[PDB]
Amino acid sequence: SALFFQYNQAIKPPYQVLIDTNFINFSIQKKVDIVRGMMDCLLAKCNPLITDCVMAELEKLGPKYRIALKLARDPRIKRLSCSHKGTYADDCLVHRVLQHKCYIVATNDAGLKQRIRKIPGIPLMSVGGHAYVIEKLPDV
Amino acid sequence: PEEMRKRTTEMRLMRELMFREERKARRLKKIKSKTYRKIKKKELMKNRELAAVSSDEDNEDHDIARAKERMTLKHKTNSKWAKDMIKHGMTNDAETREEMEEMLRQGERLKAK
Amino acid sequence: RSKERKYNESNGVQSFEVGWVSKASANQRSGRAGRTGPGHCYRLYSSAVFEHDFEQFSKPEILRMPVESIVLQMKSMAIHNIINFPFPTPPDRVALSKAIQLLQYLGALDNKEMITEDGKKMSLFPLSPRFSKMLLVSDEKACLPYIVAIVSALSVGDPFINEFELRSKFYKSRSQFSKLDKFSDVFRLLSVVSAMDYVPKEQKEIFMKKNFLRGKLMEEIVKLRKQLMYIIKSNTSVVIRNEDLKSDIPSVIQIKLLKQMICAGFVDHVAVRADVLFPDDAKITNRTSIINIPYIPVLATRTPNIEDCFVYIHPTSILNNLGEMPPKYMLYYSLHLGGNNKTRMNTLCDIASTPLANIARKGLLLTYSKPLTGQGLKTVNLSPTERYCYVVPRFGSDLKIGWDLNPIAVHQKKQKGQWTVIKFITRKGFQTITGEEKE
RNA sequence: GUCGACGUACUUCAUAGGAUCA
RNA sequence: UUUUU
Ligand SMILES: [Zn+2]
Repeated sequence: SALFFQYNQAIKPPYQVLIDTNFINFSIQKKVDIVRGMMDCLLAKCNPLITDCVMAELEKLGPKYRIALKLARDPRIKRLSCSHKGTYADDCLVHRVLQHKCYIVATNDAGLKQRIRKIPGIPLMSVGGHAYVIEKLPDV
Repeated sequence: PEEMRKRTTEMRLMRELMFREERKARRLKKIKSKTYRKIKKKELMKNRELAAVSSDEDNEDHDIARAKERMTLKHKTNSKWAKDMIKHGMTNDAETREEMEEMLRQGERLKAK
Repeated sequence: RSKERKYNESNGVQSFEVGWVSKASANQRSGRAGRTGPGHCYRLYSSAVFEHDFEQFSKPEILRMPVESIVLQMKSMAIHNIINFPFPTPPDRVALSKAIQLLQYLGALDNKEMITEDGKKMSLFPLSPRFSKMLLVSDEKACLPYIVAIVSALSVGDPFINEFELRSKFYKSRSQFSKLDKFSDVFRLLSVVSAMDYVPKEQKEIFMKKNFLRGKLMEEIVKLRKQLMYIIKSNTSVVIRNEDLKSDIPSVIQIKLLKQMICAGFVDHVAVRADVLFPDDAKITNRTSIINIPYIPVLATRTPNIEDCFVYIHPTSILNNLGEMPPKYMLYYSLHLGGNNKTRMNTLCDIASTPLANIARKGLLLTYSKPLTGQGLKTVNLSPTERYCYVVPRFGSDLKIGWDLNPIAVHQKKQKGQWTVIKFITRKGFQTITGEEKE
């Protein structure tokens, strides 16, 4: 009901955006702030969301990625619970978007981007060049 | 005593031994031909595979390895070397294409679940 | 016409051929009439064929079948020079040579053709030299009852009825007796023989018919099991009851050991999948039937075309129904010439590489390469005379087909200038050793 | 002069790799 | 096909 052909008529500001594990790496690599970078790209308030699978995925990374773990635990970033055994974040992220059509997916993996692309009405955010880019979001 | 003489001989053999590996190790060090090093590497991977010297990776070990690969994406064509070869028509050649594909299949392995 | 078993010594292939009987044999058949009254013999061949094509006498028994048992017995007589033995018709030199070679591989004879202590020890049994060696090594971990049953079954012949000689019922009985192992014909035999032990005497006949089992052979297998257990108990220290033959299931550890004891007697009949040696010539696909997967026996005489040496799985083996790829190496009892001019091998059981090297170490069928070098593989040197290293064992005897086994960590000691392998080492044992010298 | 060298502008040849299925 | 301590 939220989808008009390929146009999602439910996703409206402020946006709820799921943070993928690799998104944080390139956000750090490009010196782009998570909260403001999304604000600049979309010109709207963004509510970043980190699920348990990505959060567990981050902790397994090791001491090298301590900064990303610290940023992931910033109080502004809300947490999303998981009711599934598997810890694979890509499978978790694909699952949630299918259930409810309100989430932006912020990621940089080519494989996960293709799977989300096949799902209709899912805006897909990525970090490239110097700042964030949003692909399938007409209100921009 | 004469046992001291036995000690010197045992040391002498050990010293003569260490030199032999040093001479052989020095000579193999200088040879850095791709074909020669490629043949040695292939034979080594067979021996380790055949003798199973390497321990089996636990599911948790594979997950950690997969996590780092997703975190970094180090084995795609966006790397400096891969991008340099691709953009300048050096990958049309067979040999440098094999190295690129070797890199890509290795990345795919770590992506497997 | 008579169906004779012809044994081709060159390739070890057994063939059954229908050919003309000898004149004496025909005369003997004609003699069956005339025992109770004047009689007639109607021959279905012309006198022209008889006078020309029929041999006067059939070839003596000695010149047609293996002589390894006889050589061992005569060597136990201290008849060292079998060639000068006054035979009625001396056996062929080639047959004698392979008999000596087979005995040497089994450890019966030393390199100078004298009887070893094992050779004397095998001659005390009523079995072929191969089957003795199986019983010889069975002492470990109470495996003796299983080896006796296996040995008796093979010594007497197969109590199984084949599909050609005869469907759901047949496979149902087969399913029950293959449960011990999915890669062994031998353990299928052991399953039946030991299963019979729990059958009460009254139901034994119903069991044999229900399972397509030849009645006569199993009864002799029972009888021959008692005689073996009698000779061993009597000569090891004797009344044996039917209770003595009752035995429980082998443990997983035992089953692996039985494969090793079985391989002890058939060290010379190990076959390797051809794709392992010559992947170009033997291209195996997932569509290829298991029955059509080529194998190469050890010590096979090399031909210009390697396909001439190929050996395929027999239709009767359980492996044809295995459903996955067959094991890397296989033990076979004998080779039969199929109707398609394809050699078929009667499998015994699968053997892994490292155990196979262990057993062949005591035989003349294993040689060691030079120490390996590289990451992980490093020749640890305790002293000028002893070291720890990885070597590649070569299996098989350069005119034959030998192949290299997986590398195995060994302990070597320098003896009279030559490095001699003392003992094998596990991967953990070598790794701890590499650590110890570092500390 | 179907001339040599250089400069300039273009054309062209070297791309498939793994898994499954028949 | 036979057959053996
Ligand atoms: Zn989840």
